[PDB]
Amino acid sequence: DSIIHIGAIFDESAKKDDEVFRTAVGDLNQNEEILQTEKITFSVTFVDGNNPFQAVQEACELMNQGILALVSSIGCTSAGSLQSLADAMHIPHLFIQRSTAGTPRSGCGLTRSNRNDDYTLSVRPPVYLNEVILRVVTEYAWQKFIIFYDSEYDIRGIQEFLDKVSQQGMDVALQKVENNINKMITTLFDTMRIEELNRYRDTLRRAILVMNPATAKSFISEVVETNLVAFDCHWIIINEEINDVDVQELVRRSIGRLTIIRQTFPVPQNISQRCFRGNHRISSTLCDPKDPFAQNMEISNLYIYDTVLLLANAFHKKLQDRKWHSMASLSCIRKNSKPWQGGRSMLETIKKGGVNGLTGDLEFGENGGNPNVHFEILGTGVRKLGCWNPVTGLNGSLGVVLRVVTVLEEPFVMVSENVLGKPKKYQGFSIDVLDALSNYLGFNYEIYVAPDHKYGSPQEDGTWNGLVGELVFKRADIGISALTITPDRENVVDFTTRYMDYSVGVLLRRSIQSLQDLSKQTDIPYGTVLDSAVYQHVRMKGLNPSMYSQMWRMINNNVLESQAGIQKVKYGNYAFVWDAAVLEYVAINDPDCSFYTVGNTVADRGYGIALQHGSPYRDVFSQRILELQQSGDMDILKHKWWPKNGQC
Amino acid sequence: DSIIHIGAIFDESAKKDDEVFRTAVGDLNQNEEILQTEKITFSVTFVDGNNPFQAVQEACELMNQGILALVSSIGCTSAGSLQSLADAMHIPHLFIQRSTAGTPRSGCGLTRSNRNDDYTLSVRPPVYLNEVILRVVTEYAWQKFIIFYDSEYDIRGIQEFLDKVSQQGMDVALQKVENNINKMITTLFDTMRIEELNRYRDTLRRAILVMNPATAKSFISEVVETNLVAFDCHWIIINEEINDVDVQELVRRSIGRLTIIRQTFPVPQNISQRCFRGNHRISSTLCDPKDPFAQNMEISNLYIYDTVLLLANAFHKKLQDRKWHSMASLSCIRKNSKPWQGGRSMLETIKKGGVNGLTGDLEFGENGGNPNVHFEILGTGVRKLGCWNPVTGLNGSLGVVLRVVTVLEEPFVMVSENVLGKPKKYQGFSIDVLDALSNYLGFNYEIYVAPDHKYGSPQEDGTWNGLVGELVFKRADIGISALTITPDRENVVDFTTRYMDYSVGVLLRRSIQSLQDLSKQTDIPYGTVLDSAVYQHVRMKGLNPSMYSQMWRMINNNVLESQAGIQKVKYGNYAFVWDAAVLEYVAINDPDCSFYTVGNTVADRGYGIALQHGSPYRDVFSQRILELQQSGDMDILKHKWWPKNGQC
Repeated sequence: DSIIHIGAIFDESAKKDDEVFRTAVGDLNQNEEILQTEKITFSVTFVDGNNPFQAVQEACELMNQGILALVSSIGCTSAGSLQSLADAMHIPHLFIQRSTAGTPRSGCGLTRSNRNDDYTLSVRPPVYLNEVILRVVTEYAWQKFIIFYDSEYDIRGIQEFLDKVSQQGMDVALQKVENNINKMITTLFDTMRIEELNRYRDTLRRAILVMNPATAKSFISEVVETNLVAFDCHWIIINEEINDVDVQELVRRSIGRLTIIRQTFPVPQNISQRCFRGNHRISSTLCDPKDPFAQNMEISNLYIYDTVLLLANAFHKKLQDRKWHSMASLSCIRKNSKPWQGGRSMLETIKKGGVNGLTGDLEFGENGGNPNVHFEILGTGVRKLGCWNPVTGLNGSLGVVLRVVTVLEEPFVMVSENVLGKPKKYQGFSIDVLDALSNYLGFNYEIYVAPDHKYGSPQEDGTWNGLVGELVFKRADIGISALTITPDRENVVDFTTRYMDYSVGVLLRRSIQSLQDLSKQTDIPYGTVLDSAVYQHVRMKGLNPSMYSQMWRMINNNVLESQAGIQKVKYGNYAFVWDAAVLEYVAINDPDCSFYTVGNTVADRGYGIALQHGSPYRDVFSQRILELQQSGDMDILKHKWWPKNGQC
Repeated sequence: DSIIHIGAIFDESAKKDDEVFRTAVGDLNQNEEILQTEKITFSVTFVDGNNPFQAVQEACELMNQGILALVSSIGCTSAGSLQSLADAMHIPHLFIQRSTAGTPRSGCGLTRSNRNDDYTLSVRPPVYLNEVILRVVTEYAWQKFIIFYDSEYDIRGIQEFLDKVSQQGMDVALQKVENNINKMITTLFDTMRIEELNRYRDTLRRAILVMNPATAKSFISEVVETNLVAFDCHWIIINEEINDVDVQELVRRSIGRLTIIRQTFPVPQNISQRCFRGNHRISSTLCDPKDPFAQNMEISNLYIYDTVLLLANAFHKKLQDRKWHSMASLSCIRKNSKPWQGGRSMLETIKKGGVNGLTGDLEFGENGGNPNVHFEILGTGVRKLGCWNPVTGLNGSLGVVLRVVTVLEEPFVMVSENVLGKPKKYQGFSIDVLDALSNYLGFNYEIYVAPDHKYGSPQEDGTWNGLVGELVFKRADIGISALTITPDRENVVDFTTRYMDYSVGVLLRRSIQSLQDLSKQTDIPYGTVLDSAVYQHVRMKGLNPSMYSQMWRMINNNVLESQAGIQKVKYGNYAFVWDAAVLEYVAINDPDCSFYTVGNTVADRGYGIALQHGSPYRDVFSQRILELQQSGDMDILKHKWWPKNGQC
């Protein structure tokens, strides 16, 4: 004989809320401490969340069955109808808001009729998206950015945030991400001229993604493939429901800096205390983070569980104090439709209840809404940067001299000053990268050139020469130059991150437009320094498995050493293969502007900073090189010596 | 015996929809051509638009009464419940959307369950606000603007427009106008620094008001009083329901350029054809634009009228073809709830109906929505600039030599060049205003100075001297100088618009901060040119009814003529009263930067352009002077000679 019967109305896509609803029911019927001798029965109905009248009709049939409370897991479309019906029939309505397809939640904005008592309790906490996103952009001190939302977001969710940022003078644009992304980026190309397009690419340097993880994944991958974003972009993704499978896929798909903000549930750490809240035992499928279901649980599943646990404890108190109110068979829209007599007392019991659950500590304020909410902050691998909750706000914030061996190369390392009676000064891109590390890390340095001016080749003795050899023999601490990171060099010295990509380019005389064009004509013969790295590099590619075979066939007579190639293209018919960045500087700073550079191969290797093997600074230097890249300052220093302004 | 019974559900603030509903009922019962022998009865219910369950419950009681169709005049809050209920009971639902407090309409975004037939007909046309506002900003070629909406607008109404403008690279900010405006502008002052504030004032030069006329009136008056906007601002107000009383109050309260876009109803012009649509006679209170009620009719009142007229014609056809379907007593949420058998045929009849009404031609498309909508475009007095409708789109778009007499005055009219063997050239602010008129109007001119260098004083003979006298004797056509518009001069010559305000200022030597400070101390004695205009002007104010009395008491010994005042302040203790704009130029272009100017009285009179009495160009010249003011180009020319950059 059942005296406890609860109601459930579910949107059709809430199958997981039903499964956890039933399992929470079974778990409480096994708990002998709560409702020791009385069983809980239920009536579950699935309805179309887009039909508020269907939701009412099926809710009345549950009330006609006779229930103590109505739990609904449905969207804001039918929440207005279920909130006002509950007030009319005096049935406690534990409302769990579901967003469509995992999109970010927006407050229902219900402006519900306050003439009558509010019989609806919002189990889920308030949507603080505008508050959290405001703290993040204030910490990062953003001033111009664009906010993306998918086709399912309710932008009134940011109607306060758009006012706060407009009070603070920020250039904030919005933009819906269509359900057809490939067409959308393709569409942008037609509307905007080439001159206009750069502003969009520049704006996307700081963007905020308010969208479900699915569109977050596709939209990040789509822009990266179309190279609208670069290694300096900083995107913020915020959504309440973003599981770890999405986090790894977002980080794997994205370049640059990415900040993720999602809701977290403060739950015990111990393995024993993970499936126990006091003496209550939880089914392993929901509390064990090593079970596949628990990892695939929706956030709504957690609040469905803690709802039933709170209902049982609200029922347990009412029986103990002997103030119980039996269910009634209520009728809607009848001549004698009468409210549930015991609704008002049942409501006051539930509203003052509190439980420990999967969501954490569930409780209700005086307004009838759950006040507990916690967001974690992730950042790029990926790691936790801090916490946020609406009570504590934001938590977790978001010179020794070293021997430097160089090799002269314009514009990386050059002699800027050499006046009789003064110490030798240097300048260049490699020097500027060294100064930024010296300026931030707070180390000083003394720079000397390799005795033979060589980058370094392995000798038969087993001792390296050139710049690398100096670091082998501990004659220097750091090696700064146009040094490409090679496997051989990594064996003897330890490298940091690449601070720029090294490509093989060709110098032409004022018709060729690429190495491909270069590798198929014979009007202009071409070569590169004999037996040098670039000589071998074009050879090794040609020999083993479609231009490197036709490039090696030609160079293999037409070869030369050192600068002679630059002059050969100047006063002769010849295309010079060499480092593209060195050639690029040559063609830019040509006193007669007689050259242009093509090529720019896919960069197998890139420039690096070598330290003597086992250096304790490699890790920290790699950090600051990464930061200058992911902040764009490299693009400031690259423009100093490689300006595309138009001198030539 | 009644066989025609219709239903009505109204939001409580739809009293005017009920009154016109009943009067439309009486008007059709008098029409002997339509429903010749059968009367129409009705059941009207007023409900809270914020309670969708109350709307259903009271709708079921109307269906239980037995009705052929349900007309509802309510907001989108309860429209979802009434659209799906109608589909379930097969009751044709003529839905009229009401916005809250006259705020701009937004589409209900209902994503209504399409599994079943849609028994709801939207009597009101679709919301084309994003389309109309996009055409207006494209015509005006705006590139940076801010969009204001009141607390009642549903910004998803502009979710497409924000994407189109972001595709087009425009700097578009949004900003809700709080219901407390005085606090809001006061609040802005605290948040933003003085340097930041100018950007907001500069952005408001082009703003769009998407709000009800009430907040439009207060918000325009509030910014003008706080001088956040100036004579060059261009604001666009768009709303579907903006009656003429609002239009005149908006124009009276606003400065600058104002464009108003509102819905218009193409109705016959003739007095006879205003209250007749074929043989149908309309009550005078609704069709007569000279009746006070008809002028105070809501837009929803017009669609309530044409709804009943369409229902009667839909009923008239069904009786004539002998296909009628009698009403049924239907029950909601019952064991045997059954749909109205005759609903499907009644729906198809209504959907293919068409009537001439107050709204114009009412008809329905295949989607079940009214396709007819027309917007008019007003602009500043106020006049109609064009029309817009979604089918035709936008309609209505949005050198003889003259003798010029001048008077030398820096920096208005100055000799720029006077080299032996060349004609005399001139420069200055007054000249630049003349060149802009000569450049646009396409007239040429020859400039000569008044023989005596005088602006002009009335002689005893009755013949003016100076610059005015030349225009009296038709010796010149236009008078360009630092000429203030005086009543005496208006008597003999005709003036155009003021192209700048003339104020009385004081020159000080590097402590006084205003004429008020100036008019209360005696440490520094002060005067202005004897018996000149400024001498009299300070006198006349002092004599009749609090500083002009203390100013006249002092100057009344300390007076001087021409430049002597400037030198007196330079090499002596003395404050010089004179034209503030002439003094301002003097203090700016001081070779030793020894002066500053205070004062800037309220300008009773301002500079003007005089023409010989009865000139046919005064009107057109006044136009181009107005345009340069209301476009800001005067602020470009004023800065040429009065730059606040900081030379001194």
